[PDB]
Amino acid sequence: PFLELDTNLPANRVPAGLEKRLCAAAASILGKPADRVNVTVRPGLAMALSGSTEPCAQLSISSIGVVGTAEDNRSHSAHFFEFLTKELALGQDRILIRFAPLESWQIGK
Amino acid sequence: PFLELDTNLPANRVPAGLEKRLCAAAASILGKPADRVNVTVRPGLAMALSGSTEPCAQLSISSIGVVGTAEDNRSHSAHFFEFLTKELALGQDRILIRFAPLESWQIGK
Amino acid sequence: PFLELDTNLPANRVPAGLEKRLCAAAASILGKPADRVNVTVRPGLAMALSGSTEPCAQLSISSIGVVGTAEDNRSHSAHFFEFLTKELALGQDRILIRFAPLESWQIGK
Repeated sequence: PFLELDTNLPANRVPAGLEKRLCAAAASILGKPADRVNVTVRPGLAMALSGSTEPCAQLSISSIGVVGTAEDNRSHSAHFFEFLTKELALGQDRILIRFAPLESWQIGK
Repeated sequence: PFLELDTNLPANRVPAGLEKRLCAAAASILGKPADRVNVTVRPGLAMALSGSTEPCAQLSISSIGVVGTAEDNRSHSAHFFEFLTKELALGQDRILIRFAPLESWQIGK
Repeated sequence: PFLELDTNLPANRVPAGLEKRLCAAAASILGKPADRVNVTVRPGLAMALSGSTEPCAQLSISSIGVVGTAEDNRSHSAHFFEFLTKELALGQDRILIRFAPLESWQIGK
């Protein structure tokens, strides 16, 4: 799976190594080997979340599989909220997680 | 819905509060409560649009619903072109709007 | 089609004009007119790819068509790996290409 985190927090307020710790958390939360987890963090953006420009973050989670995922995605989301509220010092109401489809992916040889 | 705007305009040429005014415009254009509208602006990127590196912007609009949306999406697109050409001082030919699917989204509690 | 390249390479290590040369390469590789090719490059991000924070890049390729694309997407991916390894001085194992769906897109008038 692929995690993409956009935030309007300034770069200096996003913890160093967030991408490493979020990768490890995702591996544990999603029950996937770390070598199948991808994380991208984009800070310093201009953002409105739920109509408000207060500090916030958007997390996209992309993957090929769709069938039967709704319930597990709710469970996973709750743990990512726990993780991100602590790391980013953001209230859970200022974090939104969305699930997006992929057709395929390939690592280079 | 979720709006994501990438542009190769330098940060200092993207208006302050664009994300707030685009959020309000989206609420009005899409006929959705502002608390369901999300906007992310990513400036200063390196971009080619329709084969050209002149100043440009890409707007992605993501949402769960797909059925019956083609005609309304054309109407909405025209108003977002109006809004963005004024705000960014870009010709409408240098703005591209694309519509992408989501499976679900959740706000934290 | 729409190419979006995220990388944790610093901005000064991403070649100037990468978006122009990647646009031309995509036109040739995909067999599409350059005026239908779009490229966005986002550098300086914090990233983990396949569980590792070593230098890396993610390329997303989005398009409306899905039917019958798996084999051609494998061919195209291999050429984009060739192109990006040279431009970015990254091993092919540090580049991941993913294919995502679009419902529609519109250029402004």
